[PDB]
Amino acid sequence: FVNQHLCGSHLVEALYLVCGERGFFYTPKA
Amino acid sequence: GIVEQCCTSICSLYQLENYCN
Repeated sequence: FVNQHLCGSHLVEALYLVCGERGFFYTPKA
Repeated sequence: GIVEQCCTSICSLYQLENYCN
């Protein structure tokens, strides 16, 4: 599900699902 | 950054994982 264009909430959702209890950082401007 | 790589172009697991803590 990650091998596609992922924008906005869709990208955040993918990071959430892939990263699990690690969490993640979402830095769109940089 | 992540938007250029995953939004404007096709994402990958390798690239997403680089943003996990």
